[PDB]
Amino acid sequence: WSDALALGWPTGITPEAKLNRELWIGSVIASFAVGAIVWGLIFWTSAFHRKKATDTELPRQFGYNMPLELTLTVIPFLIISVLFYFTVVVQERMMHKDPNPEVVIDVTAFQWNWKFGYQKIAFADGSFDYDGADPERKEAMTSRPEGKDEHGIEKVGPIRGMTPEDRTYLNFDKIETLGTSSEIPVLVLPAGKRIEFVLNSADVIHGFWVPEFLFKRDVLPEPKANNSDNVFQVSEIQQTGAFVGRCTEMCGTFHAMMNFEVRVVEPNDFKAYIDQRNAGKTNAEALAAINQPPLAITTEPFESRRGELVPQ
Amino acid sequence: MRTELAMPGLQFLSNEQFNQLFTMHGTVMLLFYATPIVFGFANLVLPLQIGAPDVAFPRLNALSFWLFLFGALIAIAGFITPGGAADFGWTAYSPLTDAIHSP
Amino acid sequence: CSAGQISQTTTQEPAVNGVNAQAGQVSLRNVHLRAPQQTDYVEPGTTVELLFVAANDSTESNKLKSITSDVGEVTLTGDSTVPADGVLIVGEPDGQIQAVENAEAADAVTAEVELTKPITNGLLYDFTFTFEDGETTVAVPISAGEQPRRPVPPAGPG
Amino acid sequence: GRPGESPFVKMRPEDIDAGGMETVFPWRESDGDGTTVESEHKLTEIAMGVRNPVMLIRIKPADMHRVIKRKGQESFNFGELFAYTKVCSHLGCPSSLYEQQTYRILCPCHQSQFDALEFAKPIFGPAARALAQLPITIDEDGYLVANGDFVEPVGPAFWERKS
Amino acid sequence: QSALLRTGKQLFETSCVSCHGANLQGVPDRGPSLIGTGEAAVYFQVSTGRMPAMRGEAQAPSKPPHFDESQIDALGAYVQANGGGPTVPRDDHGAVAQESLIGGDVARGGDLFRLNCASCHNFTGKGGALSSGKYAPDLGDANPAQIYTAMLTGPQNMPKFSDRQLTPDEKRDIVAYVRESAETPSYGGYGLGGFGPAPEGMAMWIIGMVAAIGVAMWIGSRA
Amino acid sequence: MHIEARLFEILTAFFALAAVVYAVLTAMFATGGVEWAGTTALVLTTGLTLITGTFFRFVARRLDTRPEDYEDAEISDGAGELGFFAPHSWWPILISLSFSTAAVGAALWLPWLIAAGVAFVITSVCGLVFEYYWGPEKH
Amino acid sequence: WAALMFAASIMVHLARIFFTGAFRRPREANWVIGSLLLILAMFEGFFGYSLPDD
Amino acid sequence: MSSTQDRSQLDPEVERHTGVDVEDVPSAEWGWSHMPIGVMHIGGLLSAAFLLVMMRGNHVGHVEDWFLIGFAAVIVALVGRNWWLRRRGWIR
Amino acid sequence: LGLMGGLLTINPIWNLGPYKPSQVSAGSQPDFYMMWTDGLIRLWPAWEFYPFGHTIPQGVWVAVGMGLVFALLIAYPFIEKKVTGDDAHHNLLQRPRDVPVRTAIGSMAIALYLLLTFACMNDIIALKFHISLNATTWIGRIGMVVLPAIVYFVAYRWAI
Ligand SMILES: CCCCCCCCCCCCCCCC(=O)O[C@H](COC(=O)CCCCCCC[C@@H](C)CCCCCCCCC)COP(=O)(O)O[C@H]1[C@H](O)[C@H](O)[C@H](O)[C@@H](O)[C@@H]1O
Ligand SMILES: CCCCCCCCCCCCCCCC(=O)O[C@H](COC(=O)CCCCCCC[C@@H](C)CCCCCCCCC)COP(=O)(O)O[C@H]1[C@H](O)[C@H](O)[C@H](O)[C@@H](O)[C@@H]1O
Ligand SMILES: CCCCCCCC/C=C\CCCCCCCC(=O)OC[C@H](COP(=O)(O)OCCN)OC(=O)CCCCCCCCCCCCCCC
Ligand code: HEC
Ligand code: HEM
Ligand SMILES: CCCCCCCCCCCCCCCC(=O)OC[C@H](C)OC(=O)CCCCCCCC[C@@H](C)CCCCCCCC
Ligand SMILES: *C(=O)CCCCCCCCCCCCCCC
Ligand code: FES
Ligand SMILES: [Cu+2]
Ligand SMILES: [Cu+2]
Repeated sequence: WSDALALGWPTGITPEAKLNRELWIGSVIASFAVGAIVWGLIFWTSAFHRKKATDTELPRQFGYNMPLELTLTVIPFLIISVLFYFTVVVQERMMHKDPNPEVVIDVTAFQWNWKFGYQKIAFADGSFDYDGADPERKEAMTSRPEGKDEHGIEKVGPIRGMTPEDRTYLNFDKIETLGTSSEIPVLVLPAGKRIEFVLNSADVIHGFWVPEFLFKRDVLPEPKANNSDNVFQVSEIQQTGAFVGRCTEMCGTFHAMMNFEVRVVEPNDFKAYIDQRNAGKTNAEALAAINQPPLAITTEPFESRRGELVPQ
Repeated sequence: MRTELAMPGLQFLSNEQFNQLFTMHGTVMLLFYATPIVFGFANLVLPLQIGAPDVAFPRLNALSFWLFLFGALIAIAGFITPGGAADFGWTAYSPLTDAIHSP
Repeated sequence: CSAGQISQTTTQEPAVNGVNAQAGQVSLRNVHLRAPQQTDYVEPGTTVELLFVAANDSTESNKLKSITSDVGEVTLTGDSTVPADGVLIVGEPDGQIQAVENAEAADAVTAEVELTKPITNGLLYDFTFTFEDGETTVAVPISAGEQPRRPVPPAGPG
Repeated sequence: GRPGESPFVKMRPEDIDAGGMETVFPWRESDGDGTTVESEHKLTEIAMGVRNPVMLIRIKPADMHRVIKRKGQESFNFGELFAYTKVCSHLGCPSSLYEQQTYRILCPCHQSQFDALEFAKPIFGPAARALAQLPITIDEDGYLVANGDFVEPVGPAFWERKS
Repeated sequence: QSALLRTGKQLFETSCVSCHGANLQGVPDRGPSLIGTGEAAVYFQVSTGRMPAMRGEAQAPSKPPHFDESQIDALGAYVQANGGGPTVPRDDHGAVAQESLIGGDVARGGDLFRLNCASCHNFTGKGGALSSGKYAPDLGDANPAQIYTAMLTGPQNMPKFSDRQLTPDEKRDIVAYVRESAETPSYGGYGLGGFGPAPEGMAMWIIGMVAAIGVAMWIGSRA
Repeated sequence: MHIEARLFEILTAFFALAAVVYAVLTAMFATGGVEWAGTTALVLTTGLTLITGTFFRFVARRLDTRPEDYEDAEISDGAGELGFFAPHSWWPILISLSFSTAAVGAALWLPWLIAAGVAFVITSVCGLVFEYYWGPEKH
Repeated sequence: WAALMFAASIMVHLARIFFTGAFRRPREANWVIGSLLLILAMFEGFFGYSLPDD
Repeated sequence: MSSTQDRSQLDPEVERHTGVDVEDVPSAEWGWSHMPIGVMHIGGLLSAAFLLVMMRGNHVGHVEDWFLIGFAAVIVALVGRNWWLRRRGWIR
Repeated sequence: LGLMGGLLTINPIWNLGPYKPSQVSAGSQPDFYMMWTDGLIRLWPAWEFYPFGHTIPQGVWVAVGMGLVFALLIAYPFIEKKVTGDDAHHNLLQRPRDVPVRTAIGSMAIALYLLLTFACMNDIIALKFHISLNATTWIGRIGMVVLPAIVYFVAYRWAI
């Protein structure tokens, strides 16, 4: 009954998703109760037809029932206040911001595909002395001594001394699981661990959704400069396997082609995968080595052809 | 958009043609059908409902209609252009709207 | 509706002299012949080089590049099994930068052909590139990579 | 564009590259450079010839398989080189505009497009007759030379035509 | 350069692999392969901004560049190393040459422009229309390196002018003519755009004819 | 105009409260301090309603109770000379067309079509404003 | 510019006369010769702006 | 008040007794006011025929032909509606 | 005229190089008075006839069109008098509204002329106002039979 009444909510795979789904079930229960009573009122007053027995006498013509107005304007306030308290306590576990993440994934989301960096891994049980790449971050400070003019301008840069095309906010890593248009990216994560996602976008605002996480976040170009908390954590992921992930914003033409996968494997499988990726190997090769299908099983790559009726 | 979404494949629409459709469908329905028709009903009966003979500035409300009509048309005019209408959705978020994106 | 399923921009080949042969798992790009000709034909018995880039499409690999020979007896000096989700660059197209002081496997799989048949610029000559996956005729052109105009003799009015 | 001296210079197939268009003229060895007075009149005649200018197009080898050829013009092309008259078949303006990756020779005067891939048949605009195709080849030394003459009158049509 | 190649690769991987697939091979029906395009093609296209392209349409429009000169050079070097092809001109120092591309002869440049460029662009480098939604853009924004590289690599529906077809001296002359025609003030008043008949007729009908009709209405009497 | 002014006074009170609370709760408890966009928008919509309400209150104090404001007001009380309401006019459509020609000139960056649309707009606004003041032609 | 205004004013005058009916019974020959005049002006400007070989 | 009424005697010469009437065109006597409906019907039919005939041409395109078909169809529909209504006496 | 000769540039022949058959620009328009003939050339749909061993190019179509235009313009007063029946000596003009059919016909003719004039400019219209050149050509082709009818109906009703 829970699945049917959840209105197509995928049963969460992380405690945050489970709790959010429970809140959704409660909210839908309350909303359906309110809807049932109001629809009952409507279909009941629809029984107050203009009966032919009604002689030349109009109805009571009352209007203006102050006590009833007060009752029906105080009860909704209490209902929404309870909903708001539950919403606040649930939202509290939206990003606990644990200062000790077990694996940090640098999620760059560029124009019409994804890239996952594996910025840092530090298992609480004790393992994975791994880190990201501090180099490769090259600024674009246009601090030339002189511009077109002869002297005096000594222009530093448009914004904070930097040109708009800077990409210093973008952080890079040694292990990059870039997604090609013909090879859907598969971010592999260890099951049972705390996984932090540091979200960034290369070109345009867009979204990052894992329907099984019951949570999405907008990958912004420069979240820190935009006053956005791009980074967000997931306490755990119990269920293993591959879970589709969509882009949940507007990106451009190929916005529906940004589907990726999150493949939750066992911690030992993640050990083997990261070791074999540190060794020169692609994501598909590492998946095959750890004996898991290399290509995204939940979603095939979209046909790069612009449509069915195009003549190939 | 609905005919295209009936089947999983891209039967007859391209990605950007579809993107233009919900952009203009969203804006046309809101800004060229919903927001200009409240003043359509207001101009219809509001002077009647308050007992007035006409609106305060009856040449101005005439200008308002024509600004609506011609303003609406030049937004629809994106279609006749080879590129098409606006790709970005009705919301028209910032980075996707700048000259770099959707030029 | 120039943006429909059939749009000009998308269906455009690269503005390069080399032809493209997508047939087979490995895709051939910018496949041309460096055959500097001093006259109408490149006479048989002269060695001309065969440029192209073999890009692997699938990660599951087709790195064999068995023969890729046709009329001309194309030979692959420094042959290697490069294509694994990557590029095999047989030669150095004019303007190519080595990208590092050293090199891997000496020459990067340079393909050279002893013509055994006249060829001239502007004609298309069929080459059968055969990987373990399959074989494809490509109809390679002749490209003058970056050589400037050869001075034509001044004309004496008559 | 040299002002006056050696205005016309022999040409070689290698000079053009795939997706390239070059305007060429009918130069004879006797029509040497413009240094002499005898020359610079033959050369002026060549330049001012209404039906003289031709456009040499290097069809991309990838798209060479989309080429359709006219009756009696099948061997006119030299490999991937196609020489079509610039004079538009309708009212005779040059059709100088060329769109590569579309292979469309557009005429600015009245917006007529000819499909260079096929024989240069008009696929839009007022023009109804295909542009005349010049037979081309390479002589000794590889220089491009016309392999004959147009098999049809090349300018715009008139009453006494198609026979 | 090693670091230049690495920077070009990093920019490529997060900019265009969705439509010029990794390994520089083209994505079928989204973008052409960049093997053989060369550094000149990358410089022209990205600097003009056409390449961070967010639609497949009749023509990729120009736009503000998404990369600064250093990143343009990085991308160009990456593409040149992968494919190998034409290279953008550079001056003695190493920066992309701008003034060095101004050919000395302007009459020769104009003749070549009219024979080859004006065919579609204009008499003086204003824009021109093409078959189906395409158009030759105005050249007044392009800088000498951009003009030279545009000739060197036919960007889109534009004939590719090799160095053999147009010796770098001829291309320099054409660049000089383009810049001169663009930066030259209209003698005789406001050149209404650059197209004679159409802007001139509109200006007649709007400026001269409304003036004449208004003066006639002032002088005469309505009846 | 007591109720007309009091409506805007209530709106001003609410919008001032919203602006103040937003500014405080964004200066503290926000990721990057004051938002500076919502804050300014709320402050200046408070200003919008404040200007309108202040003018309405000034007018309410300046004017005696109108029949419209007066309950138990007979129709004859307000019966009289209503002012000039513009009859038929074709200047609004011309103003709209001129502004549309300026707007398309702005969209398609055509300085010449902007310049002309603006001229067009000036001409049509002049026509609309002078419509009922152009004295008889003097020959 | 005078040629352009000449053509434009001939066109406007033709509009005036046609719409006000300044051609019927009398002045019909005047309209005829005016039409000839307009055609001559058109071709005169055609030869004029064609005069400087351009 | 500063306006004088106008007296006009224009020379008249069809006598307007058949065709259009002042109730339909107030200035019927002052100028040509009636175009025979057959003229407009045949003009619309020939315009539709011309639009359809322009489909035959040297254009590889197909949206052009479809636009011609649509415009000719609406023209023919308008002409047919007008003719039918006038046949029945302007009914439905 | 002097102010415009000063302040506005007309026909910069120096910009327009010397005539050479091999050279051309994209504009290629005549002055606005011949723009309607040029637009007729552009719009007419490439209909050519080939009698026994002969050709009848599309130029004859536009030539006959111009001939018809001039013949109708010259012979309108006689056409109008034959149609209506009025040969009375008319010295008092009639307001265009007072003659709905003639003002409608004149509006239709002006609409056709404007359509042709802008068809001749479709190249620059397409270039500046971003509309595909084929779209502009076919807009002209369809309009030259649709727009005259629309303008006729609108002008007739407007006069009434
Ligand atoms: C009433 C009588 C008065 C007549 C007007 C007289 C104005 C005199 C102006 C002052 C003297 C002459 C200046 C000549 C210097 C000069 O030429 O002026 C250009 C400007 O040009 C523009 O943009 C236009 C800017 C907008 C202002 C002018 C608009 C006036 C129009 C509206 C008048 C005609 C009426 C038409 C009515 C339209 C509505 C129809 C319904 C400015 O340079 P620029 O901008 O950079 O030109 C680019 C090269 O650089 C670059 O290479 C090249 O490639 C190009 O891009 C070129 O534009
Ligand atoms: C004087 C103007 C008034 C005219 C009045 C007459 C009104 C009737 C207009 C008739 C419109 C006809 C439109 C069709 C025309 C047609 O057949 O062409 C098409 C392009 O469709 C379109 O956009 C249709 C756009 C239609 C919009 C018409 C807008 C009317 C405007 C002009 C009215 C405002 C007038 C302003 C008056 C100003 C007053 C001045 C005082 C396809 O070209 P293409 O681009 O090559 O498409 C290829 C694919 O097909 C292929 O799959 C794919 O592979 C690609 O190759 C793709 O390119
Ligand atoms: C209300 C109607 C609503 C109709 C709405 C439909 C909108 C969908 C249109 C385009 C979508 C993008 C596809 C873009 C590609 C086109 C699809 C295709 O390939 O369809 C097959 C062939 C061409 O084959 P081709 O390969 O293109 O090559 C060809 C030469 N080489 O056309 C056909 O038979 C089938 C016809 C295809 C489109 C024709 C539509 C034009 C106008 C319709 C009516 C206008 C009415 C005006 C009223 C006054
Ligand atoms: C589909 C979106 C799109 C993206 C984003 C894009 N390209 Fe392209 N690219 C194309 C298309 C389509 C063409 C051919 C048509 C054109 O250029 O207009 C092309 C062609 C090119 C060319 C010229 C090829 C030639 O033969 O002249 C270069 C150089 C190039 N791309 C490099 C890049 C670089 C570098 C980037 C990232 C900075 C990039 N592109 C991003 C689609 C794209
Ligand atoms: C009768 C109506 C006339 C019209 C419509 C007309 C029109 C024109 C036009 C548009 C030009 C082009 C000018 C240019 O491009 O700079 C021109 C050129 C010329 N006109 Fe006329 N003209 C007329 C009468 C005349 C007359 C009466 C003369 C001699 C008295 C004349 C002599 C010339 C000359 C010599 C030129 C060449 C100028 C040049 O090449 O720049 N025209 N004419
Ligand atoms: C008979 C005359 C009256 C019309 C009769 C009923 C007219 C009914 C017209 C059905 C039209 C059906 C179209 C089917 C599309 C098709 O299958 O081809 C696809 C093609 C490839 O896609 C395009 O290229 C663009 C398609 C979009 C058209 C944008 C037009 C926007 C108009 C604006 C510019 C405003 C103009 C002002 C117009 C002002 C008028 C307002 C109503
Ligand atoms: C490319 O040039 C345009 C692509 C747009 C294709 C989809 C068009 C949707 C239909 C728009 C309706 C226009 C108004 C209809 C008037 C009856
Ligand atoms: S002159 Fe070439 S199409 Fe008319
Ligand atoms: Cu997305
Ligand atoms: Cu995105």
